[PDB]
Amino acid sequence: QKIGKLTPEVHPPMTFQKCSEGGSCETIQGEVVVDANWRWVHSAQGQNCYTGNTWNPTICPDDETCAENCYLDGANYESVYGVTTSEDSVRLNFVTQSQGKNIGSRLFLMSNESNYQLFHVLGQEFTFDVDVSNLDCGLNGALYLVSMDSDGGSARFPTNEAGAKYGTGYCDAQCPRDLKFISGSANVDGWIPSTNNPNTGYGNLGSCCAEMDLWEANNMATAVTPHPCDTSSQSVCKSDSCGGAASSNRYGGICDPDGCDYNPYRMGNTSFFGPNKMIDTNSVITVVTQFITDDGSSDGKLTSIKRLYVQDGNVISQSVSTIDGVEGNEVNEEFCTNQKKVFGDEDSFTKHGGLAKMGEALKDGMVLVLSLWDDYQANMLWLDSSYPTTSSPTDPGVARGSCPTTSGVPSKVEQNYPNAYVVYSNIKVGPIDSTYK
Ligand SMILES: *[C@@H]1O[C@H](CO)[C@@H](O)[C@H](O)[C@H]1NC(C)=O
Repeated sequence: QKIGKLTPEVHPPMTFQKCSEGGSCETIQGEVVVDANWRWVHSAQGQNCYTGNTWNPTICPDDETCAENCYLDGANYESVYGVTTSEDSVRLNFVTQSQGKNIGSRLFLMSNESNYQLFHVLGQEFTFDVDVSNLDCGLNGALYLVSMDSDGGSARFPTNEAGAKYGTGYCDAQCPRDLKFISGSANVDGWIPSTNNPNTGYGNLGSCCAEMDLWEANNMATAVTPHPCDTSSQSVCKSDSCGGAASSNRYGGICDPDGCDYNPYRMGNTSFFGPNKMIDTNSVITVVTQFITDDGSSDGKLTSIKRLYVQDGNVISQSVSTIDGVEGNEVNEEFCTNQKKVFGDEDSFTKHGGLAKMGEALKDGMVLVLSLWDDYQANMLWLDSSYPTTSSPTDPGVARGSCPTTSGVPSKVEQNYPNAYVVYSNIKVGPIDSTYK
């Protein structure tokens, strides 16, 4: 993609920490940018190349014809995207009405005005605060990590003039093919619109990389879920060999679309997480995620992922599983293989290399992604309700949270909770036990 400057591209700033020593963690001046797929992509003078769920064929009859003609512009962060930042905090609003309707956002955390901050968390801990008290069911405030190129994949593909500064180069473990630009190219060929999402279609190119979902949550539920791939770093896949949750053939690619997920509710403890629960979603939460390596080293093999929360002067560790026979409260090889078995779920995790392969991704730095969105594909029922709905709520793995099966319908959540928002803050990356104090 080429760059247009009808509106200047000004990143909202946000500080985070690196705890090199203990221990009074020291600041760093980051800045956040929005995924380019949320941006306006217009001709020279001056119409849209892409509208809703499709490309304009007079401007874009193919990848290069399209890419030659199309420009990516600045984002009005507060006005159109409901995105604002202050000190060490960032706010994402669900529905924003300007002169046009926007829904959610996906943001990336930079060091500079040209580079995504890479986080090397292996043998470390990543810690953050978050406010999910304003979210509700059918909504997902995700904070996660993906093996994106630090420069947005501008070096590796010459046709990408925009780079990280304009939020380019996204990938995750779904090998999404709804991205407008992938590996420099415009993703025009074989475009089909999605059957029920008006903001999305699917092209021949998908964008694959390892993804560690530290946090996918609303006030009714949460889940931490590593997704390894065969090729960890950015890779292009083609057509349905991309796999991903977004197709029928989700297990047909190089990435794990399902993950080894830990949902406190799904592992049987339904009093642990919710409004007025042990972990109170009406109050701010500190969430701690430690990545234990083979020999306690930032270059060792990843053996387990641990979860502590800090709320009201209580370091509370992750609720223990209560399902026979899935013991413990931490995602490790033992846990994941058992989890997948007792729940009759396809163990794509182990097939795509389990924790060892995730370790490889984390070893190379990863890019932090902050997002808010609703779910045309599955109505967020897999996060916060009974799933699949056909199944029995009493069968193990089925119940993920309290929400009714009738929740999560995109346009019903957009009418009921358009003003929902998530606030992430207080980001820190330092040695184990050296962030939460
Ligand atoms: C749920 O988890 C909390 C906090 O770990 C624990 O104190 C409580 O006893 C657990 N209860 C059940 C039923 O699992």
